[PDB]
Amino acid sequence: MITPLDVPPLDYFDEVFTSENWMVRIYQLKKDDAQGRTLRDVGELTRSSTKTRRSIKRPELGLRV
Amino acid sequence: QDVHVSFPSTAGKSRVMIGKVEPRIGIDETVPTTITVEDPNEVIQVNFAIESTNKPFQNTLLIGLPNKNLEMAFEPEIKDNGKLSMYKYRIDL
Amino acid sequence: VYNARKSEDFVFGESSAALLENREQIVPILNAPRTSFTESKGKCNSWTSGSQG
Repeated sequence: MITPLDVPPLDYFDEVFTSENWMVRIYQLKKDDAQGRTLRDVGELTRSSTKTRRSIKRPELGLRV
Repeated sequence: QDVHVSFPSTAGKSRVMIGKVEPRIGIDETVPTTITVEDPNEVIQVNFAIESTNKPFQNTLLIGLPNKNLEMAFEPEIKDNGKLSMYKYRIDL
Repeated sequence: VYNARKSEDFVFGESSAALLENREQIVPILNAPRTSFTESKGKCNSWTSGSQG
């Protein structure tokens, strides 16, 4: 028996078909984001974060080539 | 560092070590120029030079290629006691 | 974007620099003058270095 707190969400694929008795699931590779950011950051952008709370910090990104 | 002179000892430590540490002097005069020193210690090659003529507010060390805009600034480690002030830059290659 | 035919100056009264990620899409146009820094009234760290802003 599984629970909805299991099955982590899917941020690179999206379903396009699923049969009547849920046998054959058909998924699609959704296209990479236009602004170049990774799709799990789009997924964590569009939900669950972060209760209208912020933080301002030196982003520790290294250096631009 | 305010009303006194100072001394800079740029140390270039290296876990993987391959260096020659050349030097040259062809630039416009900024009223501060001194020769560098050397050492043969274990994993610390200190370089001693006194270019501490002018008053410091910023004190930073830029490392890289200026012609292709690859710079990296390092944090100084200043020790000022009494009237004597000294600097210490630690570079890890 | 712009190519200067001769050396000229560009005024910037009070400004703020930007740290840039290494993405392909980002197109840099002008650089901080390599001897600059950032300071605040608070005792925070410096935001950018000389020529990386």
